[PDB]
Amino acid sequence: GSLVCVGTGLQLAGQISVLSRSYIEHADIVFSLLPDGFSQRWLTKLNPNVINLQQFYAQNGEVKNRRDTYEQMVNAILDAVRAGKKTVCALYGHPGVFACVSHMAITRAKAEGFSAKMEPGISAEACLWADLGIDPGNSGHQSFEASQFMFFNHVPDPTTHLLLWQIAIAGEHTLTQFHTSSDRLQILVEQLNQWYPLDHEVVIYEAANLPIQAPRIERLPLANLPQAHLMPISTLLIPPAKKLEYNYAILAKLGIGPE
Amino acid sequence: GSLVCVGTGLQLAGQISVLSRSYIEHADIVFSLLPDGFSQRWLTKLNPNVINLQQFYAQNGEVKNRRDTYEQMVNAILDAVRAGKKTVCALYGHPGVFACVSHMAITRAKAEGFSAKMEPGISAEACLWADLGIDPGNSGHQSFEASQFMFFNHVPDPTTHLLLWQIAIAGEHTLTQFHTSSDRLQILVEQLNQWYPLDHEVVIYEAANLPIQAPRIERLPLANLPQAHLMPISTLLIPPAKKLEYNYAILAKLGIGPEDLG
Amino acid sequence: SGLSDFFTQLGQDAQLMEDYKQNPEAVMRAHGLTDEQINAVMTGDMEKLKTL
Amino acid sequence: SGLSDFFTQLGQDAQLMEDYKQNPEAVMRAHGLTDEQINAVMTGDMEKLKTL
Ligand SMILES: C[S@@+](CC[C@H](N)C(=O)[O-])C[C@H]1O[C@@H](n2cnc3c(N)ncnc32)[C@H](O)[C@@H]1O
Ligand SMILES: C[S@@+](CC[C@H](N)C(=O)[O-])C[C@H]1O[C@@H](n2cnc3c(N)ncnc32)[C@H](O)[C@@H]1O
Repeated sequence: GSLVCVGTGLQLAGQISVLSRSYIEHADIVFSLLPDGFSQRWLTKLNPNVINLQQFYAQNGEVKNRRDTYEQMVNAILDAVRAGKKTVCALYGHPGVFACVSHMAITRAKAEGFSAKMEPGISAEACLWADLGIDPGNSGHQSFEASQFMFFNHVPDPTTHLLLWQIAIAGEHTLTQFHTSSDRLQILVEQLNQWYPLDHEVVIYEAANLPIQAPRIERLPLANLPQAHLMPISTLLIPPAKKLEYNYAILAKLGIGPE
Repeated sequence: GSLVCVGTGLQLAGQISVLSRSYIEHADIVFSLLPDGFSQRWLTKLNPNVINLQQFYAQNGEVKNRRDTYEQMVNAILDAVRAGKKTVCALYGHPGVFACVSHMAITRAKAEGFSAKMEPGISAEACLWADLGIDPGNSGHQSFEASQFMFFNHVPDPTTHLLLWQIAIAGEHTLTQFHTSSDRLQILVEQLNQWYPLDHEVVIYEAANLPIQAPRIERLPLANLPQAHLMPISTLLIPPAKKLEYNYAILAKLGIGPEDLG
Repeated sequence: SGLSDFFTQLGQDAQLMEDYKQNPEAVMRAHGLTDEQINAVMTGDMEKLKTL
Repeated sequence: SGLSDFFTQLGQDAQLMEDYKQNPEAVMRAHGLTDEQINAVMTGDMEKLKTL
């Protein structure tokens, strides 16, 4: 058996790479994690032998640690590989961006002596740059998971574009809920206020998943984040609060200046 | 006329999105910036009406500000749009990542009242996560242009995966050269030593452009960077210098401790 | 029904995408979408579309 | 022509890609690559490939 993890991008049908589509077509079996029923139907038409990973999320109001869901997904995938199947895992976006299942499955497959690889796809941030007309290289880019930003020591560079992923579950420490609370978001606001003014304009971004759908590009002051309507798919963009300043020490060593 | 800018990804033929391929197929005219002759031939077979933007680069040993090249590229694209053509720009990777020609053309097209949009593609960074088996979310991710990192005060978070793009021209201020010098790279090494030990392992990464080609994944100590063979396509990956540590301040505000984390 | 078929086609066909962007309602009607479905598209009600 | 045609197909066809991965030399030989072309591939010399 063998494993190839591919991404389907965010938009229905057209945002998958040509080669990745081919991998799905030729697979013995496909394990999917897709945004909606339209993408699910598209996939099943491409290859009918699909196992929907969604089943491993908490189903009936059960309390379930997300780590357990992911482990069960990985085990499902590996079972197909172990049994001898040419296995493809088709995840929305890029299968290795803010996604542990593919990396975990690839690590485990290799450890067990199976061929395993990841094909890149178009991620949410790839969509953001295009939709907002922002180049990550303009003043730089930084990405963190929102909860990780809260629970561990991270320092943003406020001259860059900062992305906080999984904002809808920011500070939800149990990994057992699909949303957080306004109180937690307020703590995040106060934390961010170390670098960003309370009136600093931030952007709640949601890339469209359907061709008839416009992206969500909602501008609001940071202070208002705790009252905002957030979805699992929301990413928070925090544009620069500070202009670039000259690195005089290095400029002098290079023998140059602003001019 | 109208403008759509698409990316072709890094790998030949297969890394373009289905929709982006369709845009190229149906275009009146295509302006291209592709990695090699194989991709150029692939494009021409998709749509024979191609103008190669590479022509606007300094051909001779002439000195030419890259900003001037970009201006001429943008002007060529807009001339087609203004004339009435359904115009597509096909750029390698993602057309809006560490790339200015598409953003500029789109801005100008919109200002002149033309429909203009950018379609995301697969960037070098996207390829890196896959090839190295690294998730940007694992401990965070920062990306900077190498020269901008040197010229301006950027402050890395050494728990993250740090990418320095355009490492081969690090510190080259004129924008008239294809590469920098050892001296400039040594200055960068000393700068980075603020946060990273000299023996810190860094990675020179080059995504493959052909299906029969392996990526470059060259691991070396930071100290050795100035002696490295760098190419225009090289990206420098600086893995974390430090493990994640608990933010007791914020945990306290949340009313929890480390043991409570799921 | 026709919703899924239409959205899949539109998503991967640049000619149809361009036609759609020129005249959304006409293209949707040409693909048999109901007035209710078209209204959901134009008001950006993704939840309604999913139920339809 | 042949070299380019092969690389273009290999790059987008997952069946051919998997066949190639299983037996690079056999697949390259069968698609008409010369010994010198195959050598360049196996030694990873992209410059020589382009010349060819
Ligand atoms: C488990 S990660 C999935 C990321 C996915 N692998 C990718 O390539 O974008 C989930 C997070 O990705 C981001 N995300 C997912 N879908 C998104 C969308 N449609 N628009 C914006 N961000 C999105 C959000 O930060 C969300 O909380
Ligand atoms: C002008 S930017 C173009 C980036 C391109 N738009 C993308 O999406 O990757 C050029 C820089 O991108 C990166 N890059 C381009 N091709 C690459 C490759 N094959 N492997 C790694 N990095 C690459 C390098 O940092 C290089 O200096």
